[PDB]
Formats: sequence, C-alpha cells, structure tokens
Amino acid sequence: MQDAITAVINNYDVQGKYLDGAALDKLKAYFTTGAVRVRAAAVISSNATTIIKEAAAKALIYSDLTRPGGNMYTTRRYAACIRDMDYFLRYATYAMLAGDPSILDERVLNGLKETYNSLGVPIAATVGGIQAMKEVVGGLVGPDAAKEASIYFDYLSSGLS
Amino acid sequence: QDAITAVINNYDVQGKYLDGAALDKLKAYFTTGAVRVRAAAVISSNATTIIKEAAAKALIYSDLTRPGGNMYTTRRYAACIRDMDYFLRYATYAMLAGDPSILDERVLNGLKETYNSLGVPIAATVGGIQAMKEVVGGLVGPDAAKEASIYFDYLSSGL
Amino acid sequence: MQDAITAVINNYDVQGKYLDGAALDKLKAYFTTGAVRVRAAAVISSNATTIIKEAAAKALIYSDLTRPGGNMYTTRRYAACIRDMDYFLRYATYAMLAGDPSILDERVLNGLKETYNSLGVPIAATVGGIQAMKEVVGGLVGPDAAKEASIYFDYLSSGLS
Amino acid sequence: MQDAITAVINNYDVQGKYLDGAALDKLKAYFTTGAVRVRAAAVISSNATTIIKEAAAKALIYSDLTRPGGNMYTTRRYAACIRDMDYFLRYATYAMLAGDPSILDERVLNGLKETYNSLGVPIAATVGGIQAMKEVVGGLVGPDAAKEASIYFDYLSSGLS
Amino acid sequence: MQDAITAVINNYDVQGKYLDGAALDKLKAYFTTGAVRVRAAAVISSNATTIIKEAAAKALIYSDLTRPGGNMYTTRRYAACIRDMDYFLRYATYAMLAGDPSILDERVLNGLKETYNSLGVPIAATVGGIQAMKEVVGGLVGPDAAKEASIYFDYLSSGLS
Amino acid sequence: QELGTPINERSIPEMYVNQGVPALKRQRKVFKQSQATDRESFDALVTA
Amino acid sequence: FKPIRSKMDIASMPLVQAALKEQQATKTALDMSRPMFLELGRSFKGAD
Amino acid sequence: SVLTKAIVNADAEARYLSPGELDRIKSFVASGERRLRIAQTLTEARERIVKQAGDQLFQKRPDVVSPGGNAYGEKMTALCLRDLDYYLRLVTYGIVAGDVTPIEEIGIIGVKEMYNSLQTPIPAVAEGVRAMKNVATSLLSGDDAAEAGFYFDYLVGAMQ
Amino acid sequence: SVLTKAIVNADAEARYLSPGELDRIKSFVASGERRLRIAQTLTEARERIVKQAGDQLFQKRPDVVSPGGNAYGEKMTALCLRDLDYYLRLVTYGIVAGDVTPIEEIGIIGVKEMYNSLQTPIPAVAEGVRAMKNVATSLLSGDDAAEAGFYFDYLVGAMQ
Amino acid sequence: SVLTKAIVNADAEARYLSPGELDRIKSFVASGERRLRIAQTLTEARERIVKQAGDQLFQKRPDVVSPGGNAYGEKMTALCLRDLDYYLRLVTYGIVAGDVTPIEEIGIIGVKEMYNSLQTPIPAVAEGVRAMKNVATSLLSGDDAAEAGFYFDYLVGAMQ
Amino acid sequence: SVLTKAIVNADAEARYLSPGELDRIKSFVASGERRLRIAQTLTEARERIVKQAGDQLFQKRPDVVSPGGNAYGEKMTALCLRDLDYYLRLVTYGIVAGDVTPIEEIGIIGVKEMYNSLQTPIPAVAEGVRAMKNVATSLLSGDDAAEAGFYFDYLVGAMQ
Amino acid sequence: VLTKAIVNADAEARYLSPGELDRIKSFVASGERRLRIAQTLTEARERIVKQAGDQLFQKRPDVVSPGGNAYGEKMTALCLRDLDYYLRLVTYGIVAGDVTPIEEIGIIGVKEMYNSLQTPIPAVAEGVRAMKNVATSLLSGDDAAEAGFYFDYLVGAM
Ligand SMILES: *[C@H](C)[C@H]1/C(=C/c2[nH]c(/C=C3N=C(/C=C4\NC(=O)C(CC)=C4C)C(C)=C\3CCC(=O)O)c(CCC(=O)O)c2C)NC(=O)[C@@H]1C
Ligand SMILES: *[C@H](C)[C@H]1/C(=C/c2[nH]c(/C=C3N=C(/C=C4\NC(=O)C(CC)=C4C)C(C)=C\3CCC(=O)O)c(CCC(=O)O)c2C)NC(=O)[C@@H]1C
Ligand SMILES: *[C@H](C)[C@H]1/C(=C/c2[nH]c(/C=C3N=C(/C=C4\NC(=O)C(CC)=C4C)C(C)=C\3CCC(=O)O)c(CCC(=O)O)c2C)NC(=O)[C@@H]1C
Ligand SMILES: *[C@H](C)[C@H]1/C(=C/c2[nH]c(/C=C3N=C(/C=C4\NC(=O)C(CC)=C4C)C(C)=C\3CCC(=O)O)c(CCC(=O)O)c2C)NC(=O)[C@@H]1C
Ligand SMILES: *[C@H](C)[C@H]1/C(=C/c2[nH]c(/C=C3N=C(/C=C4\NC(=O)C(CC)=C4C)C(C)=C\3CCC(=O)O)c(CCC(=O)O)c2C)NC(=O)[C@@H]1C
Ligand SMILES: *[C@H](C)[C@H]1/C(=C/c2[nH]c(/C=C3N=C(/C=C4\NC(=O)C(CC)=C4C)C(C)=C\3CCC(=O)O)c(CCC(=O)O)c2C)NC(=O)[C@@H]1C
Repeated sequence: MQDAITAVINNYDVQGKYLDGAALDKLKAYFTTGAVRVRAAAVISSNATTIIKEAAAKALIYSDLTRPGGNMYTTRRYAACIRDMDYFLRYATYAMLAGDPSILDERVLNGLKETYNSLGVPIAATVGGIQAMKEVVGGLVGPDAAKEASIYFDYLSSGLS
Repeated sequence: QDAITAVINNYDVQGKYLDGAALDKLKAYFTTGAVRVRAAAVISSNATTIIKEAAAKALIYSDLTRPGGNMYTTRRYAACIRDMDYFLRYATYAMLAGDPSILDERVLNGLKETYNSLGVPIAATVGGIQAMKEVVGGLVGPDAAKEASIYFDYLSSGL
Repeated sequence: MQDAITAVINNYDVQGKYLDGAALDKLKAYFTTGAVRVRAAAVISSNATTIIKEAAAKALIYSDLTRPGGNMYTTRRYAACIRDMDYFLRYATYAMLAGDPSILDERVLNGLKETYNSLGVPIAATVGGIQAMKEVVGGLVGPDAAKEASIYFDYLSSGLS
Repeated sequence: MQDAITAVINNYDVQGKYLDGAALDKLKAYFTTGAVRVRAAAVISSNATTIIKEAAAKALIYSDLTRPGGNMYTTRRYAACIRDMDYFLRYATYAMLAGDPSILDERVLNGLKETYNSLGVPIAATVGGIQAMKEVVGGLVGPDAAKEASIYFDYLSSGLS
Repeated sequence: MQDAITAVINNYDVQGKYLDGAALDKLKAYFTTGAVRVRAAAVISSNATTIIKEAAAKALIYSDLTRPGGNMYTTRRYAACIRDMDYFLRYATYAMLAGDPSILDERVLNGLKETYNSLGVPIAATVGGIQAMKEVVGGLVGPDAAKEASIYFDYLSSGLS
Repeated sequence: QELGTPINERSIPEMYVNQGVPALKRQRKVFKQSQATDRESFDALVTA
Repeated sequence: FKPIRSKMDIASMPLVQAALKEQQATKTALDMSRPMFLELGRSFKGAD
Repeated sequence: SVLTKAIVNADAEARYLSPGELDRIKSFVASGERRLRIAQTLTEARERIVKQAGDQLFQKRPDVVSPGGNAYGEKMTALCLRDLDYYLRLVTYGIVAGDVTPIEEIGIIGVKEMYNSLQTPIPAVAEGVRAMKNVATSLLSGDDAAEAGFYFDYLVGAMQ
Repeated sequence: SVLTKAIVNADAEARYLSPGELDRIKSFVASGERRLRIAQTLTEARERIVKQAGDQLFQKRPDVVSPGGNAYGEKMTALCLRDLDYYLRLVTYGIVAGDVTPIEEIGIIGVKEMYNSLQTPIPAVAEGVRAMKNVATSLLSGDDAAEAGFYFDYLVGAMQ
Repeated sequence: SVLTKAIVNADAEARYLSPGELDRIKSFVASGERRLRIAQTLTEARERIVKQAGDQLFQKRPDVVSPGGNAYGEKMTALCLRDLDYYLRLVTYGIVAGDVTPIEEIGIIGVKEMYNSLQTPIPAVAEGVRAMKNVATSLLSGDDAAEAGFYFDYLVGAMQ
Repeated sequence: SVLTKAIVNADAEARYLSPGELDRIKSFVASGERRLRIAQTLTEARERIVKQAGDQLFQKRPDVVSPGGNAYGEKMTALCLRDLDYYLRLVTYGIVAGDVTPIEEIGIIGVKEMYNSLQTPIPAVAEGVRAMKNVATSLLSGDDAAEAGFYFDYLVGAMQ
Repeated sequence: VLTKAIVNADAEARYLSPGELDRIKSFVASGERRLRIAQTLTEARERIVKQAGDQLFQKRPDVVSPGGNAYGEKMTALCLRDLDYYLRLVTYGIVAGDVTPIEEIGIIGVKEMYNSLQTPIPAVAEGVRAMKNVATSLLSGDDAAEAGFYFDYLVGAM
C-alpha cells in the first residue's frame, strides 16, 4: 500500500528529484506524529469488540434490519455485518498508522459499492454504522488522536456513499 | 446613457478635446449626484407603497377594475401593476443617470404600438404615471422632487 | 487559599459540571504562564532586600515621615515599616505564582485598613510605597513577568485604598 | 516656510482686506500658546540626543533591522537612520514654534516617500520611530506642551505613510 | 562597484555567515583565472587604438553612417563615435579584471539607452561595433582569455539593446 | 444549540459541500434579445 | 487493476499539518546550548 | 494543588519559596498538559465507565440491588449510579490538580458519617470505585493509567 | 461612465440599485474632480506627448516610415500622428468617465478590420500607444500616472 | 517502508498490529531523524560520489569504455554515469524509508532484462555500485556508513 | 578588494590599468591561496578567540562590566561579545579581499556615531580588538600573524 | 533531591508516591549533565575568582582601602579565598541538585561569622553576583540558567 514516507518518496521519484529539505521537513513532521498514532492504534485494538458492539447498538440493531425480512436478520447475516464492521475498523487503524488514506482505497473502497449492490446490503445503514464507530473511537483515542482518526472514518463513509 | 457620457459624446462629434466649459457642466452634475442617490434609496424602499397609493388614486375603484374594464381579471390587474413598477424603476434609473435617454431606449420604444395592439388605454396609464409622480414627490422631498418630476413627465409625454 | 487551577475546579464543582474545553483552555493558559512566573519569583526573592531599599528611597525616606514627628520616625517604627513592605512583597510573589489574588485577601488585605487607622499609619504613603516596589520589581522581572507582577501589586494597593 | 501669524496675513493679502478683529483673534490665540511652545522647544533641544536614544531603544534596536540583512545593519546604515531621526525631531520642534505644519511639508515631507522607496528604507518602521519619539517627547515637555507637540509628530507620520 | 571577491563576501555578510569552504572554492576559482585576466588586460591596453580602428573598419566606416545624412557624418560626430567605442573597451577591460559585470551597469549602462534615443544615435549599429570589438579582442587576447572577455562585451551589447 | 448541530461530526467539510445537483446549473447565465438593447449585450448574446 | 490517484496530500492530514506549523512558525527563536553572543549575531531572514 | 501546598508551607515558615519548592512547581507545570489529556480522556468515556462499573458492582454484590438492599428500585439505582459518577468527576479534578486535596474536601471528609445516616454500605461503594478504576485503566494508556490509578486507589483507601 | 455600468447591471437583474452599488456611485462622483484635473494635465501636454511618442515609435520601427511602410511620406506620417492624437483624446475621455467604455466604442471595436484594410501594422500602433503612455506618465504625478496607465494599458491590450 | 511492511504482514494474518510490531514502529520513527541526516549527507556529496565512482569503475574495467564496450563514447559514458546517479538516488530513498522496498520496485525488478536488451554488462554495473559505496562510506561517519552500506550491499546483491 | 581599488584609481585617471597596478594584481592573486588558509584558521578558532579576548578586555577595563558601565549585565555582556564577533568576521573578510575596503564599509563608517548613541566607550572597543589580535596572533604562524595583524591594526586605528 | 523526597514521605508517614519516584528517576538521569556543568566551572575556577574579585574591588573601592577590611595583601587574599569557598559550594550544589549542601557549609551562621570578622555582608553578596556573571559567560545558556539558580540562592542567603 502507500504510507506518508513512501508517498513523499514516490512524488520525488516521478520528478526524478533527489530528496530536498522541504521534503525532509514533511518526513520530519510525520516522525513526530508517529508516537501519538501508535498509542491510538493500541487503544483501538484492545477496545475493538466493544467499539463494534456500541456502534451496532447505536445504528444497526433494534431495527427493521434485525427484524425478519431485514438485511441483518438470521444469524449468518448478523455475523457477516459485524465482520464487515471489524474490517472497517482494522483498516482505519492501519490507515491512521500509515498516515495515508490510500490503503482504504486499495483494499476496502475498491469494488465495495458493487459488492453491496449485488448482495442487497444497504449502503446508507453501513455508512451510519461507520459514523457510529467513529464517534465511539473518538472518545477512546482522546482529542489529539481523534481528529486524525476521524478523517479516515469519514473517508470510508464518503467512498461508500 | 448618462450626463457624463452625453458631454463626452457632444465633444467627440466635434472632435474637440475636453474643455473647462465642458468640465463645468460635468461638475454641475457631480454636485447634484449626492442628492439623486439619496432620492433613489427613498424610492426603492417605498416602491411597493408608491405603486399602491398611485393605483388607489387612479386605477382602482374605477371602470377599469370593474368587469368589462381593461384591468378586470386578476391576470390583467397584475399586468397593470407590473407595468407601473417598470415605469418607477426606470424613472429611478434615469434620475441617477441624469439623462432621459434610457427611458427612450427601453421603456418608451414600441410601447405605444404594444399598447394599441393589447387595447390597453394609454391615457389611463399616463394618469397612473402622473399619480406615481405626485406620491414620489412627497417622499423624495422638494429638491429631489424637481429632478424626479422631469423623468416622470418625459415618460408621460412619450406614452 | 486558592490558586488558578483550583479556582477553575471549584467553579465547575458548584455547577457539578465535568471539566469542559473552555475550562481546559483557562487551565492551559495558566500552564504556559507558569514557567515565566517561577523565574520571576526567584528573581524577586534574591533581590528582595534591594527592592525594598530602592522603593523606600523613592518614597519613604528623606521625607517628613522619617523626620521627627513623622510616622516612620524612631528606629522601632522605621523597622516596622520596612517589615510591612517585605510582607507585601512576599505575598505578591506568592500571588503571582498562584495566579490568584485570593491569598492577598485572606492574609494581607483582611482588617489591614482598620489596623492602620487605629495605628495611625498613613494609608496613602503605604500605597505609594507599594507602587514604588512594583516599579522596581517590573525592571528586575522583565516585561512579560512585569505585567503579571503588576496586577497583584495593584490589587494590594486598591485594597488598602 | 509659513507660520501662523504669516498664514493669517497671507490669507488677508490675497483678499486685499485690511486686518480685522476676527483675524486679530486668531493671532491673539497664537500669542497665548506661544510662551508654552518656547518652553517646550528648549526642553526638546537639551534632551534631543537622549530622546533619539530612547526612541531607538523602544523600536529600532534589538530588532531584525539591526541584525544582518536588516536595513539598519552596518554602521553606515545605523548612523544614517539616527541622522534621519534627528532631522524629524528638529523639524517638529521648528513646526511647534511656528504653529504651522507647512514647514514640514516644504522641507521634510516633500520627496521623502520616493527617496525612501528608492533606498529601500522601510516606511512603517520609520513611522514607528517617529511615534516613539513623540511618546518620549510628550513626557519631557509635560501635558500642555505635549498636545501641541503631538500634532506635528502625527503630521510627519501621516505624510510618510 | 563590486568585484568577484567582494560579491562572495557580500552574500555571506547578508547571511551573517563566516566564510566557509564552498565560498573559499569560489574565491579560489577566481584566483586561478586572475593571472590570465591580467595578461589579457595588458594586451588590450597596448592594442586599444588598433582594436577600435579594426572594429570601425568592420562595421562603422564605408557605410551610410559615414556618408552625408548619416549619424557618424561630420568630423565631430565621427570623433564622438570613436570616443564612445574607447569607453566601452576600457570599461570591459575593467570588468574582465574585476570578474564582475556590475561596474558596466553602474557607469556605462545606466541612462545610455535614453541618451542615445534623444541624440538619435542608432543603438543597433553601436551594438554591432561592440560585437566587432569583441571579435578583434578575442584574437589578440587568445582563446582562454577570449571566453572571459566575451561575456563582458556581450553584457554591454545586451544592456544597450 | 443542539438541534442545529450535526449529530455526526462532518470531519471533512468539503465532501458535504458539492452534494446534490452541481453548482453549474445555478452559475450559468441566460441571454435574451430584450437584454440585447446595447452594443455589448448584443455581442454577449451572439457569443452565447 | 487500474492504479489509484491520491485524494489527500500528506500535509492536509491534521497531525502532520500541526507539526508543520510548529516547525515553520517559531522556526527562528533562541537556540539553547548556543552562547548568547553567537545567537544575537545570528540572522533570521538570511537571503532576501 | 501542588502549587497551593508549596505556597502554604512557605507562608507558615514566613519565607520566600525555596529553590527545591520552586523546582517542584516547574515540574508540575510541565506535567500539566499531559495531565489535562488524561482527564479529558476519562471525561469523554465517563458515561461508559460508570455504566460498566455499575454492572460489575451489581454482579459482585447482588444484595445491594435486592428488595432488602438500599440500591434496589429504579430511583435508588439511579442514585447509586449518580454517586459513582460524582466520584469519577472528583478523580478527574484530582488528576488536573496533581493532588488528592480537591478530591478529599468534596468527597472523603464526613463520607462515613453521610453514608451511615443513609445506611448505604461503605464497602460496596468502595467496590464500585475499584470497578470504575478497572474500566478507566483499560481505556487509558499504561503510564496514563498508573497516574489515574493513584487517585482511584486513594478513594478506595479513604472509603472502607 | 461608471454609473451607466451600475444601472445596466441592475436592469439585467431587474432590481433597484443595491446599497453597495449606490455607494460605489457616490465614491465615483467624489473622485471625478480629481479625475478631471488628471485629464486636464494630459490635454495641456497633448501636443508634446504626441510628438515625443511619434519620434520614439519611428526610432523603434524604421520600417513603418520606409518606402514600403504605410507611414512613409509626409501625408502618411501626418495621418499616423493624427491617429496617435485620436487615441490620446480617447484616453482623456476615459479618465473623466472612469470607464473604458467611451474609449472602447470610439476606438477599439472594428479597429483590427480598419487597420487591416489600411494595411497599417497593428503591433506598431500598439507601440505608439505604449510610447505615449511613457511620455504621459513622466508628466503626471505618480498616483495620477497609475490611473492614466490603466487606460493606456487597456488600449495596448485591445490592439493586440 | 518499515511501517508498510508491518501493516502488510498484519493484513495477511488478518489481525490488528501486535504490541511488539507496534514497538518496532516506535523505534523506527525515533531512528528516522538520524536516517534523514545520513540521506542528506549523501545528497550533498552526490555529484562527487558519482564522479569518483565512475572513474574507479572505468579503471577497474577498461573494456566497458573501449570501442567494443557499451560505455564507450561521450553519449554512452554520460548514460552510464546517469545510471550511477539513479542508483544513488534510490539508495537515499531507501535510507529514509528504512526498507529496500522503495529501492527494489524502481531499480531491481526487471533490471536484468532491461540491461540485457541494452547489452550493458550486469557485473560492471554492480562494480559501479560497489565503487559508489566506498566513496559514500568515506564521507559518512562509521555508524552512518554501516547503515548506508546495508542498502548499497542490497543493490549489489540484486544486480548479480 | 585590491582589484576594486585599482579599477577605481584608473577610472579617476580615466586611463587603462598601469603596468605597476597590473603587477600588484598579479602579486595579490598569488598571495590569495595563503590568505584563504589564514582566514580559515581564524574562522575555526573564532569562538575561542572571542571568548579569550572578552575576558582580557574585562580584566583590562573593570568599569565596562560594572553597574555604571555599558557592558554590565548578561544581556549587555552578550552584546559586547557579539560586537567582537562581528569585528572578527570583518577581519576575515578583509584578509581574503587583501584590502580594508570590505571591512571599512560594514564596520568603520559611522561607527563613532553609532557607538556615541549607544554610549559605548570607543577606546574600550579598540582594546577588545587589540585583545582579539593577540589571541589570533598566537594561533597563527608568525608570517600569517603579521598579515592578520595589519587588518587588526587598521580596525584599532579606525575606531579610537 | 532524593533526601528531600524521602523526608517529605517520612513526615507524611507514607511510602514514596509514584510521581515522587518519577522525579527521583529524572534527577538521576540529569546528574551526568549536571556533573559536566560543575566540571566546567571547576576548570575555570581560578579565573572566575580573579575576575570577580577585580569587579568587586572596582564596585567597592572602600573595601580595599586603609579603613576597609579587605585592605592589605593578607586581607585581600582572605577575601579571594572566601570567594573561592563560595564557588566550591556552588559546584557541590549543582551536582547535588539541591541548595542544602551549600546551605549547611556556607549560609547558616554566616551573618554572625562576618559580623565578628567585621566584613561587610553586602560586599560579599556583590562578589558572589560578580562570580555569577563571569561563570554565566563561560557556561552555555541552558547550563548558565541552572548555575544561576544556585548563585542567586547564595546572594539571597547573604
Ligand atoms: C434469552 C434466552 C437470552 C437473551 C436474549 C437476548 N437477545 C437479545 C437481542 C437480540 N437477539 C437476537 C437474536 C436473533 N436474531 C436472529 O436473527 C436470530 C435467529 C432467527 C436470533 C435468535 C437479535 C438480533 C438481537 C438484537 C435486537 C434486535 O432484534 O434488533 C437481547 C437484548 C440485547 C442486549 O444485549 O441489549 C437479549 C437479552 N438474553 C439472555 O440473557 C437470555 C439467556
Ligand atoms: C554616621 C555615623 C554613619 C552614617 C549615617 C547615615 N544615615 C543615613 C540615613 C538615615 N539615618 C537614619 C537614622 C535614624 N533615623 C531615626 O529615626 C534614628 C533614631 C532617632 C536614626 C539614628 C535614617 C532614618 C536615615 C534614612 C534617610 C533619612 O534620614 O530620612 C545615611 C544615608 C543613607 C543612604 O544611603 O541614603 C547615612 C550615610 N553612614 C555611615 O557610614 C556613618 C558611619
Ligand atoms: C586625401 C587628401 C588623403 C587621404 C584620405 C582618405 N580618407 C579616407 C577615409 C575617410 N575619410 C573620411 C573623411 C571624412 N568624413 C567626413 O564626414 C568628413 C568631413 C565632411 C571627412 C573629411 C572618412 C569618414 C573616411 C572613412 C571612410 C568612409 O567615408 O566611411 C581614406 C581611406 C582610409 C581607410 O582605411 O579607411 C583615405 C586614404 N589619405 C591620404 O593619404 C591623403 C593625403
Ligand atoms: C559609435 C559606435 C556610435 C555613436 C556615438 C556617438 N555618441 C554621440 C554623443 C554622445 N554619446 C554619449 C554617450 C555617453 N555619455 C556618457 O556620459 C556615457 C556613459 C557614462 C556615454 C557612453 C553622450 C552623452 C553624447 C552627447 C555629448 C557628447 O558626445 O559628449 C555622438 C554624437 C551626437 C551629437 O549630436 O553630438 C555619436 C556619433 N553614434 C553612432 O552613430 C555610432 C553607432
Ligand atoms: C427524499 C426521500 C430523498 C431525497 C431527494 C432528493 N432528490 C434530489 C434530486 C433529484 N431527484 C430526482 C429524481 C427523479 N427524477 C425522476 O424522474 C424520478 C422518477 C419519476 C425521480 C425520483 C432527480 C432527477 C433529481 C436531480 C434533478 C433535480 O433536482 O431537479 C435531491 C437533490 C436536489 C438538489 O437540489 O440538490 C434530493 C435531496 N434526498 C434525501 O435525502 C431523501 C432520502
Ligand atoms: C564590547 C567590546 C563593547 C560593547 C558592546 C555593545 N554593543 C551594544 C549594542 C550594539 N552594538 C552594535 C554594533 C554593530 N552593528 C553593526 O552593524 C556592527 C558592525 C558589523 C557593529 C559592531 C549595534 C548595532 C548595537 C545596538 C543593539 C542591536 O544590535 O540591536 C551594546 C548594548 C547597547 C546598549 O546598552 O544600549 C553593548 C554593550 N559595549 C561596551 O561598553 C564594550 C566595551
């Protein structure tokens, strides 16, 4: 995938330019942010199960979806939906460490709309769930991390919608 | 066009460079300008009322509004008040400009012919314009009124 | 007494509110100022004797007060006056570190006017001395510190007058 | 140049009118102010070197200008700037005695902007210096004199800017 | 004016930097070229009259200019033109020794275009003469010196045009 | 205050702008012969 | 598989953006472990 | 707070602040920004911390939420949760202050007497605070958790 | 002039003049007196400006005054100077108007076509206008020159 | 980059990053500043490194710059030096990344095929890289040199 | 620089450079490499030269670093040392230039006026420069020292 | 610093708090840097004392005057010896990270000792101030700030 360090490198490589101070400064900026990111990632991993639970409670469950004839009705479908939620969370965590939204595009975002349409999964509900996870995540990670975390969640949401 | 441009155009046909005498005429306009701007703002704010008052004076409570009259039916009534608004807006433009030409170019040109085809009564329309003038005169105040009146009269004479 | 941090806490506690961003900002403001204040306090402590000397020279001495029949005439009274000056200086320094005027009210300001009136100590002259100390202190502490230092000196002066 | 007395005379001369009471009143007004002005001028002349020093300290020195690559860097440039400051002070004093701003326009203000732009001298910094001198001057002259002094300083500042 | 050595110094002075090896290398480069330049200058000075003669023969004379109604017609005008040619040669020699084009800008180039336009002297013909002088000079100085000499001649030509 | 804030953050404000019918529809200008009664107006008409 | 362009630059992301301001703003101040006399002589703008 | 304590000691001695005392103040002001973040984290997670801790407490002590028990009934259960929330708010105040004093004045003095009149069991309350600590620790990073733990421990120590 | 511009925008919108638009009109009428002085200055210097500019142009372009060139011959040279004079008169009109519109109607529409029939080179005409600008700028004070420059620049842009 | 590599391993396992893996990321970000300086040094000395290495290579291999040889002629010699420059740029990229992957994608995959079409000898290219390493090592401090050496060695290994 | 001085004299005379003048230029270019080394030496030892000279100056003049004196206080003492550093930088520039002109423009014109406004004593400044000379002389070789001495002496002569 | 922390704990009758322990950890890390700062002043000690002495004598002509205590070779040496003593104490302070070492040796009973000697206390204070200025110049800025605190304390004490 691509990360901030590699993104700078790639931009320079297409130009053919050797790395310069301005480029170095961007790299330096990333290095400082890194420590914060690692702490945030550890928080998310530990609380992943709860984050999903809370988000589902906020948006998915106690709804027509869970009621018979709904997309999340039946154990199989319910389990699938929470598995998808976990995917989104894991990838967002990866993106946050990376400092780049590209991984989301390469793995999660590509073909998702089409997959969902064939499946008949409701996109808007999924987006709702992602937004819910974001809110929960924001609390756990704390303020400095929150802003960074939010952008990746929003990126996923925009892609799906 | 405008007073300033009118002076310029007169010089251009002569081919003369701008002279002090010409400058004095322009200067005269510039002093009047401030008054005109104030008058225009007054008219814009009170435009709806001006039309209402003028209509009350001439158009309504009349045969025109009664069945078989030109302004009978909602559609015709609305058209007449729209025309009244046009006259007011253009007169305001003319007053700022200091020139009657805009009235000729937009409002006056082809209006008589249009009205004759439509069967709209010109004299009644003229009456309405005169009524608007009277109302406008009050609001603008005396110094402004003289300037405002000439454009209203110009419209009336054209029609 | 109370300090800036505790003052914020107390205001929130009476409301029963958890600490909020606006409150956090006030706390953050204090924290930045803190380092400057500590430096200022050390300067004042080291130069305290001189500060008093200079201020006395500016207002108190070479005056009717020191001359016979004046309030600060006799060694005993002279010594008392410079002791009072030292008190004001020490308390102002405490207040500056704290970031709150309350300590001045609780210790120095309470009953001072009444005490002085019974004693026959002249309030206006005392105020003059406090203002003089402020000016001397301002120089030593430097500009950023001076603004902070000045408010506490002014607080004392206003109380007495 | 022109002074207040001559300004009145000149206005009457173009009219061809003999001096009248209204004119006399303006002259009388000036005559009362005169004594104050003379005292102020003497104060400024005696303290001129210090006034410049203080004003430079307030604005010009300990700054980027004095640091290498700044306009007032190098001895030659430093000396030039203080020479200009002296000019402004001397002319303002002349204007204050005269009671008329015209001399400033005729000598100082005319062509200064253009000169400065060619030189690359920064106008805003110069204006800052003039304002600083005004503040210092205000103190020395005292309040009644200060008001009169201030207008000429402000006139110079407005002209440059 | 400026020279190569001073140019390096001035660049460092605005930075405030002490002289460094990279700077020293530029200075060292100049020092090697120096010996060649001195030899070239002596050659030009000795052959100056001839250089002008040859260049005039190449461009100026046997032309409409020299014929009646031409700018260089009449003895006075002819003499003026050859005087100007000498100026250009002398200044170019100075520039070559200096290793900097600045002197040309400060003395020769400044206001010349405007002067010539008012006079009605033809700039293109003058430029032609300068180019002719360059060619003659190139021969006498020899190849290594010629490259250095050429740049200053070209600088003059570009300025005039 | 709460009833006019977004429930969800809107963490990349640009995404939420430029949703809907594109702005182009509103930006464009209409041209008529009635406006043509000037030499410049007429030139604009024709270009349009 | 068609390769994908970048929607957002590294500098737009909040944490980087902040760190850039911190280095950029207050890039020039006072250096510790530098003798003051050397620091007072140091130039900020440099070239230009 | 740290600063209040230092000032008070100086005033008692009637002296200007000692260098050592000044150094402690310096350390505290540097620590403050980190402390603020720790407090902020707990505030945001407050609702969940209380909820989780409550459930744990009720599992640990069935009796309190039983017909005999004090906590039993909706009104009573709400009050029990409100109390837990109060203690959490106090803990946050403590972290920013850098001292237990803020906590102590509001919550730990006369606590025994108040609860005895209410007839609330003090040990159960302590368990609830312990439960809150565990939840809070999980959300906090390790070093942050240790800092928070001290304040939580103090509360537990105060209430027995 | 400017006021015409404002009115025209209002008429297109079919609305009364906006307050902001009215304010701009007010500013313009105040500025007019200053503008008149600037125009007066150029008018007085007109004869010299044209003469100087002509000479500069002929030096810049020998070809125009050459047997092939359009300007060549006394009759033709006079006409070329007359054209320069015309453009200067237009510029003065522009300054007083505060708009290029007066200039534009008389001089810039169909200019290409007219000169192409004449066979006069358009770039040379532009150079002449540029030359006039430089002369005019020198006589004008700096701020006055900037105002005049805009109108001169427009002409150069139009004939290009 | 190191971080990309860690993420990729996690994604294959379909798990969140392990604490140990996270720790390695932390170490890398700390190391980065030192790495940036090492890269900066080589960039500044780039021109000289290439020049010196080229000369060494040509001495080591007379054949390459011989009428038969590929490198022979000005055009060809320039291209050979350009290639050396390319590899140096790649090495700098590698040092900042902390991984050979950036180097590998741009330079080491399909290299054999490209050079075989060109008919350039691969071993000579490797020698040039070795030569560049020696020059670079001298300018770098010992510990810095070791770090740089690893990347240089990888390139030499790749071109084998 | 030497070259600038020669050109200026020639231009005043309105003549090409004299043989004698040319010879001096030749001598200068030969000397330059030696001069560069002398300058380099002082630059490396700059920090210590300033420090040592400062101490000597303060010993020589107790007054300057006394409550009355200008130099007194840390801020002021730093500024005094900064001034010494400035003069040293100027001297190095002079040595490479081979003339005092570079030194003179930056440091010696208006120096009296600047210091008089500051109220700094000019003789004390001169002593500081003398002190710097002595330190610099010790590090330099004898012949090198003599060359450096001339520039140092000029400064002392300029400001007294 | 460690002694101070322990003493506060003992008064409270509690084990050291984690925060208190952390401060101890920071101090032990800082110590090596502190040792270097002290080493610098030790090397420059002879010159610092000499320079400070001269400054003091310029500031106070009286002390080295026939009336004054410092006057005469023997007395002047003793005055310089005293300045040296205070410098040694300052170095000890920097390594300790506390003023206590300084305080015990130099600041308790100082008034009484000097009053018997008849040495003026203000002059002694000036000498310490003078030493600070010299020491600050040799030290780097951050190092100087650390050293300044100890110097200031002495001046305050005297
Ligand atoms: C009862 C013996 C146990 C119990 C049940 C319980 N369930 C929920 C909530 C839900 N349970 C389901 C289950 C199903 N959905 C399906 O499609 C199927 C197969 C057809 C099942 C069985 C779902 C979807 C929900 C979510 C709510 C919804 O329908 O939208 C709860 C409460 C949820 C909560 O935890 O808040 C409970 C209590 N709980 C016990 O402890 C009993 C042992
Ligand atoms: C003379 C032997 C010594 C000496 C004297 C000295 N005194 C002052 C200033 C003051 N002296 C006093 C003292 C008194 N005020 C009292 O009320 C009493 C008892 C009745 C005494 C003895 C005061 C109040 C002052 C302050 C100024 C004033 O008079 O209002 C000075 C000047 C201090 C200064 O630095 O400004 C001096 C010199 N000094 C010596 O060294 C002699 C040995
Ligand atoms: C004949 C008596 C002697 C002689 C003449 C000679 N002249 C030239 C070349 C030129 N002579 C002139 C002279 C003038 N130009 C003017 O404007 C005037 C005044 C109106 C004069 C007198 C010029 C300009 C030239 C240069 C060529 C040109 O016209 O462009 C030559 C040729 C020399 C050469 O190499 O160019 C000669 C031979 N020389 C003698 O020996 C006779 C005694
Ligand atoms: C010769 C290649 C061309 C030529 C020369 C020419 N020049 C003049 C007259 C003047 N030339 C100058 C030039 C300068 N004055 C300066 O101060 C400087 C720079 C510092 C220069 C280079 C000036 C000012 C004059 C006027 C007064 C004077 O000559 O001293 C002429 C005669 C013009 C006249 O009418 O007097 C001539 C012939 N002209 C050509 O046609 C050649 C191509
Ligand atoms: C309402 C439940 C949801 C909603 C509506 C919404 N629609 C638009 C825009 C368009 N609507 C249509 C749709 C149709 N055209 C058709 O012919 C038919 C079938 C007969 C339909 C249903 C079209 C073409 C547009 C775009 C063109 C237009 O608006 O004229 C918008 C955007 C409108 C805008 O101005 O931006 C919206 C908001 N959106 C919601 O959130 C509801 C869930
Ligand atoms: C040290 C030997 C003496 C001393 C120094 C001193 N200087 C200042 C202030 C300034 N010094 C300068 C000097 C220069 N600017 C230049 O461009 C150059 C040449 C390159 C020099 C030498 C300047 C401009 C200032 C003004 C402040 C500033 O830099 O912004 C001071 C303090 C000024 C004051 O107190 O007002 C001092 C102490 N003073 C002595 O007495 C020493 C003998």
